[PDB]
Amino acid sequence: MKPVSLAKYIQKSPFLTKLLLPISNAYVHLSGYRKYGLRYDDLMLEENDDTQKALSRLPKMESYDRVYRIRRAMQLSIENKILPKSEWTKPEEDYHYLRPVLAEVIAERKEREAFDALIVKK
Amino acid sequence: GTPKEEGLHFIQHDWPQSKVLSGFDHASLRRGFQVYREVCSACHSLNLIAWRHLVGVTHTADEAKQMASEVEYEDGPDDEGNMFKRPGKLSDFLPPPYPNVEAARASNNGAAPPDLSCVVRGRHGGQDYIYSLLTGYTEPPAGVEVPDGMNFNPFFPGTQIAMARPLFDDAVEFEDGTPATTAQAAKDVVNFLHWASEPELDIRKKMGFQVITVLTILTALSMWYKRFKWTPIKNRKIFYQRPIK
Amino acid sequence: MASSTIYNIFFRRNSSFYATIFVSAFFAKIGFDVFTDSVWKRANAGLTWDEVKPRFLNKD
Amino acid sequence: PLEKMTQECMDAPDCKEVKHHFEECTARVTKKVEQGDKSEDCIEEFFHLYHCARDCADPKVFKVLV
Amino acid sequence: MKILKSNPFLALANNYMIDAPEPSNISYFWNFGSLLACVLVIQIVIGILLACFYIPNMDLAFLSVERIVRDVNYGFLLRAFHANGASFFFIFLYLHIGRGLYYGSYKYPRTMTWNIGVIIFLLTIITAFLGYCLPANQMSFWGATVITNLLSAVPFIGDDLVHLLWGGFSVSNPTLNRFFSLHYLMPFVIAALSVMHLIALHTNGSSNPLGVTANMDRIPMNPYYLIKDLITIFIFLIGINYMAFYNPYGFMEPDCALPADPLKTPMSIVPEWYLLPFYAILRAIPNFQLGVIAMLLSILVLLLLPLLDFSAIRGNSFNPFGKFFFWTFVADFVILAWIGGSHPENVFITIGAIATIFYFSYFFILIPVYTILGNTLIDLNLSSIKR
Amino acid sequence: CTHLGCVPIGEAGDYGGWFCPCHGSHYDISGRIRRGPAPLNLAIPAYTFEGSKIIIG
Amino acid sequence: GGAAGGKTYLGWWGHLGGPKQKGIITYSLSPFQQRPMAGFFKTSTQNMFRRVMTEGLYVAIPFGIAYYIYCWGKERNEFLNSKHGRH
Ligand SMILES: COC1=C(OC)C(=O)C(C/C=C(/C)CC/C=C(\C)CC/C=C(\C)CC/C=C(\C)CC/C=C(\C)CC/C=C(\C)CC/C=C(/C)CC/C=C(\C)CC/C=C(\C)CCC=C(C)C)=C(C)C1=O
Ligand SMILES: CCCCCCCCCCCCCCCC(=O)OC[C@H](COP(=O)([O-])OCC[N+](C)(C)C)OC(=O)CCCCCCCCCCCCCCC
Ligand SMILES: CCCCCCCCCCCCCCCC(=O)OC[C@H](COP(=O)([O-])OCC[N+](C)(C)C)OC(=O)CCCCCCCCCCCCCCC
Ligand code: HEC
Ligand code: HEM
Ligand code: HEM
Ligand code: FES
Repeated sequence: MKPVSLAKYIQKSPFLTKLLLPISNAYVHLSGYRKYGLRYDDLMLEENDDTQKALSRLPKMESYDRVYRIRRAMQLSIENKILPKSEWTKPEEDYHYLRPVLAEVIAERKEREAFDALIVKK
Repeated sequence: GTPKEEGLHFIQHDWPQSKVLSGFDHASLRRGFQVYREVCSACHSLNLIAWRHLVGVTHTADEAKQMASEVEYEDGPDDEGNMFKRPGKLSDFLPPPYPNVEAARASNNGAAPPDLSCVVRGRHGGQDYIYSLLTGYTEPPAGVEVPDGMNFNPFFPGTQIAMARPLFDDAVEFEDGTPATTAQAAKDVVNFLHWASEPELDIRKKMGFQVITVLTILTALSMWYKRFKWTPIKNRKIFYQRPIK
Repeated sequence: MASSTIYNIFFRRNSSFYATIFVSAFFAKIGFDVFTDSVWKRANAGLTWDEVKPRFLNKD
Repeated sequence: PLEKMTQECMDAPDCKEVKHHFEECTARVTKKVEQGDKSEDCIEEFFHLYHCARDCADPKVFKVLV
Repeated sequence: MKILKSNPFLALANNYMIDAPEPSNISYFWNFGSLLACVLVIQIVIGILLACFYIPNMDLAFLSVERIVRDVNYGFLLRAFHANGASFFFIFLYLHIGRGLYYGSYKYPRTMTWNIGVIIFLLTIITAFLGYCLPANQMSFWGATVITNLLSAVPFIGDDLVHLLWGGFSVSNPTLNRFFSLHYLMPFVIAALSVMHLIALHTNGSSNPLGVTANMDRIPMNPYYLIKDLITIFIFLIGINYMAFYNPYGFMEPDCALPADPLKTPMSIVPEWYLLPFYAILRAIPNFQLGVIAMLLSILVLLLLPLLDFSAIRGNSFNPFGKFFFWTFVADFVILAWIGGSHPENVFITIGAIATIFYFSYFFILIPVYTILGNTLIDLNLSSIKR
Repeated sequence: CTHLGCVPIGEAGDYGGWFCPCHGSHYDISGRIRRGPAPLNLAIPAYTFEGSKIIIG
Repeated sequence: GGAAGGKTYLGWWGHLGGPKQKGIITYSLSPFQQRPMAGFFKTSTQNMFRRVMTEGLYVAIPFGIAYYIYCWGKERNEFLNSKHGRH
C-alpha cells in the first residue's frame, strides 16, 4: 500500500539512536545510490496521483536539477560505470526535499476522506 | 538403499564412439553381430531391427539377402484361407525365439529375457554397465549363498542374476581371425548393441560439426555488428547549462 | 578501382545487394560441405565399412 | 586375460588395505558361519576390493583388445 | 504520412516493433521475452510435423515413436528438437521469472502483466505434463498414474473426477487419446494469452535496472533493440543445436527407453527435472490434502507479492538485504530440486522439510521485515545529517 | 509379486503358501509376505459374493 | 477514431508525459565516424573487476553454504545406510 518505517519510535529513545547510528552509516554506504550522483528522494516511485501532483508543486530549480541528475545517472548506467570518488553525492546535499510536499498532499486527501465518512450520534 | 540391493557402481572405459569426431568401428560391429546371432539369438529377442538395416553397415546387399533367405516366416492368407510359410525377404525383422512373453516365462523358470533393441540406452551406465555385467561373474564371498536357479553377479541390482555365464572362452569363430576371449567378445557385443540402440549416430555427428561451425561464425559476426550500431549512444556527452532565472 | 568501385558494384542498390547475398550463400554452402566432408574423412581412418571391406568378404 | 590381470592387480601393492579388510572378513565370517550363525554378510568389502582391482586392471587390458 | 503509420495492419506491426519508445539502459536480462516467443514458435511448428506420424493409442504408441526415430527421413532431428526445446522453454521461463522478481517488476503500474504471466506459467506446466506422458514410456505411465491420483483430494466429488479423467479404471487408450487432443489444443491458448500479455504490457512500457522513471531518454525499438536480441537468439541456437546433435538424450533419465509394463514397478517414480521442486514440496507434508494445497500454493503465491512488499523504492539495485536474500532463496530452490530428484531416505526427508519451511517462510516473514528494516535504517541515517 | 511384478507359484515356499522363484521370495498360506525381497503383502480385490458365483470388480 | 481512451504514463513521441527540461545540451557522433572495438577490452575488464569486488560475497556466501550442506548431506546419507552406519 504505502512505505512503512519505524523511523520515529527509535527517535523517541536517544540511546537506541546512538546505538544504531554506525549501522545506519554502514547500510547507507552499502546501498550505493550515492555512487551514481543521485539523491534518495529521486528513487521514490511516482505513478500514483499523490506523487504526480507533488512533482508539479516543486520549485523550478529543484525540478531541473532532478531532471539533470536522473539523466546523468541513466547515461552512466548505460555503460556500466560510476563517477570518480570526487563527484559523489556528499551527505550535506543528500537532504529530504520531496517528503514535505507528499505529506501535505496526503494530509489534504486524508482530510477530504475524513469529511467523506460522517455520522450523527444524538 | 543398501549397497547389496543396489549393485556395484560400473567401471569406466574409453570407446571409439565416445569422442567428438569419431564414428563406430564397423569391423567390431560385424563381429558383435556374429556373436549375437551365434549366442543370444536363442533366447534374447531383437524384434526392432530389419535385415535392410545391416545393408551397407555390416553386410553387403547380396550377403544380407542370402543370410535372410534361410529363415522361414509366416505370410498372409492364401486363395482359400490358409497360412503359408515363406523363405524370407529383405524387409522382415529378425526372428524372435519365442512367440509371446508367456512362453519365455515358462521356458526360463519365471524370468523374462528383455528385448535388446533399446537396452543400452535404457540402463544406468549403458555400454560400461553392459560390459561389466557380461564380464563380472565371480564366485560368491563367504556368508552369502545363491539358491538354485540364481547366480552371483555384483553389478546386478540385488547381486542375483537369473542368467548363466553366456560368453565362455572360444565360443565363436571370428571371420577376421581375432581370438575369441571373454573380453573381446563382450566388447564386440556391447558395440553392436549400442549400434542397435542408436543407428543414426554417424550422420548426426557429421551434421553437427558443420552446424556448430556456421552458428559460431554467425554469433561472432553479430557480436561485432551490435557494437557497430550501438556506438552513437554509448558514447554520448551530456552538458548541463544551469538555467539562471 | 580503390574501395569506391566495390561500393558501386554490389553495395549501391538493394536489388544489387540481395542478389550478391544469395549467390554468396549458394557458394558458401558448397564450400562448407566440402570442408566438413574432408575433415570427417580424415578423422576416421580404418574405421568405416568401406575400409574394412577387404578383411571380411574379399576372403569369402 | 581379464581374470589374470584382475588377480594380479588384487595382489598388487596398489590395493592392499581393502584386501586386508576382506581377509579379516573371511576369517571372522567363516568362523561365525561354521559356528552356526547366519546373520552377517560383508559384501561391502568385496565390492571395494573388486572395484579397486577392476580400476587397476581394466585400462591396461582394454588397450590391447583389438 | 508514412504507409507504416496509415494501414491498420502495418500500423499494428509498427506500434509494437518499429517505433515503440523503450528505456535506453535496459540490460541483457531483458532479452528473454523474444527467446521465449521463438522457443514457443519452434515448439508449435515442430509439434505440427510430429503429429503427422503419431498414433494415439496405449497398445500402439511406443512403436510409432520408434518408427519416427529410426524410419522417417530426419525424424530423429524432429524428436530431439521437440524434446530439447520443451526443456529449454522452462530454463528461459525461470530466467524470465527471476528477472521479474529481482528488479521488482510487480509493484505497479504493471501488475496485470505479472498475473497474466503467472497464468501462462500454470498453463505451460499443465501442457508440459500432458505432453511428456504421450510416448508411453515407463516413467510416463507410472508418473501419469501417480500424478493423476492427486485429484482425489477434493472432498465431495473426489475419486470420481479421477475416473472421469482416466476414462475408465486405469491409464488406457482413452486416457492417451484425451491427453493427445488436449496437448494439441493448449499451445494455441498459451499463444493467445501471450498476445494478451504483450498488449497489457505495452500500455505502460518496461522498467529499467535503476528503478526510476525513464520518460526522459527513450529510443525506438528498431534498430537498437532489434539487433541486441540477435546475439541471444544465436547463442540459444548454438546451445540447442549442440544438445540436439551431440547429446539428444542428455536431459533424459535412463528409465525412459523401455516400454511401459503395467506390472514392473520402478524403483523411483519422478517427473521431469523442470517440475521437480514442486514434487519435492508435495512429498514433504505428511498429510495428503495439505500436500496438494501446499503444492498449488507454491505457484499461486506469486500473485500475493505486490500486497506484502512494503518498500519505498522499486528494485534491488539499491537494497543489500534483498540482494542477499534473493540469492539465498535461489540456492534454496536449487536444493529443493536436488532433494526432489533423489531418494526419500533418512537425511533427505529432513533436508527437504527444512527447505520447504524456508521456502514458505521467504514469501511471508522475510520480505516485509527486511524491507521495513531497510526503510528504517535509511530514514534514520538521513534524519541526522546536518546535526 | 509385490517386489518387481512377477508370477509366483502356489502350494510352495517355506511357509506353505505362494512362492516366487523370480526373486526367491515366499508368501504364506494366508497370502501375506514373510521373507524375501517383497516389501508388502498381497493385494485384496473388491469382490462380492452371489450364491455359487463370485463377481470380481 | 477518438474512442476516448483511459489514462496511462507513456504517451508517444512528442508528448512522453515527462517533466519539462531546460538547458541540457547533448552531443553524439556518427557510427561511420567512430570506431568499434576501441577501448572495449580495458573498460570491460575494469567493469568486471569492479563488479566482482563489489557484489561478490552477496552471491558467494549462500551458494557456498548450500554446497557445503549438499556435500555433507550426501556423505552422511551414504554412510548411514552402509554396514557400519546402521550397526
Ligand atoms: C515487443 O514485442 C514484440 C515481440 O517481441 C520482441 C514479438 O515477439 C512480436 C511477435 C511477433 C510474431 C512472430 C507474431 C506471433 C508471435 C506471438 C505473439 C506468439 C506465437 C504465435 C504463433 C503460434 C505463431 C503462429 C504460428 C502458427 C499459427 C502455426 C504455424 C504452422 C506452419 C508454419 C505450418 C507448418 C508446416 C507444415 C506442417 C506443412 C506445411 C505445408 C506444406 C506446403 C507441405 C507440403 C505439402 C504439399 C506439397 C501439398 C501440395 C501443395 C500445394 C497445393 C501448393 C502447390 C502450388 C499451387 C499453386 C497449387 C511482436 C509483434 C512484438 O512486438
Ligand atoms: C517479421 C517478423 C519479425 C522479423 C523476423 C526476422 C526477419 C528476418 C528476415 C528479414 C531481415 C531483414 C529485415 C529488413 C532489413 C532491411 O532493411 O533490408 C535492407 C538491408 C539494407 O539496408 P541498410 O542496412 O540500411 O543499407 C542500405 C543499403 N543501400 C540502400 C545503401 C543499398 O539489407 C539487408 O538487411 C539484407 C540482410 C537481410 C535480408 C534477408 C537475408 C538473410 C535472411 C534470409 C532468409 C532467412 C530467414 C528465415 C527465418 C526468418
Ligand atoms: C526477398 C526475395 C527478393 C524479393 C524481391 C521482390 C519483392 C518485391 C519488390 C517490392 C516490394 C515492396 C513493395 C512496395 C515497393 C514500394 O515502392 O513502396 C514504396 C512505399 C514507401 O512508403 P513511403 O514512401 O515512405 O510513404 C508513402 C506515403 N504516400 C506518400 C504515398 C502518401 O511503400 C512502402 O514500401 C511502405 C513500407 C511498408 C510496406 C511494405 C512492407 C513489405 C515490403 C516487402 C514486400 C515484398 C516482400 C517479399 C518477400 C518474399
Ligand atoms: C540362458 C539364456 C540366456 C542367455 C544364453 C543369454 N541371456 Fe541375457 N538374460 C536371460 C534372462 C532369462 C535374463 C533376465 C535376468 C533377470 O531378469 O534377472 C537376461 C538378462 C539380460 C540382460 C538384462 C540385464 C538387466 O539388468 O536387466 C541383458 C542386457 C542380457 N541378458 C544380455 C545378454 C547377452 C549380451 C547375452 C549374450 C552374451 C545373453 N544375455 C545371453 C537369458 C539369456
Ligand atoms: C501445436 C503445438 C504442439 C503439438 C502439435 C505437439 C505435439 C506433440 C506430440 C505429437 C508429441 C509426441 C512426441 C512423440 O510421439 O515422440 C509431443 C511431445 C511432447 N511435447 Fe509437444 N506439441 C506441441 C507443443 C508443445 C508445447 C508448447 C510444449 C511445452 C511447453 C510441448 C512439450 C512436449 C513434451 C515435453 C513432449 C514429450 C517429449 C518427448 O516425447 O520426448 N509441446 N508433442
Ligand atoms: C511465465 C511467467 C511470466 C511472467 C511472470 C511474466 C511477467 C512479465 C513482466 C512482469 C514483464 C515486465 C518486466 C519489466 O517491465 O521490467 C514481462 C515482460 C515481457 N514478457 Fe513476460 N511473463 C511471463 C512469461 C512470458 C511469456 C511466456 C512470454 C512470451 C511467449 C513473455 C513475453 C514477454 C515480453 C516480450 C516482455 C517484454 C520484453 C522483455 O521483458 O523481455 N513473457 N513479463
Ligand atoms: S515378483 Fe519380485 S520377487 Fe516375487
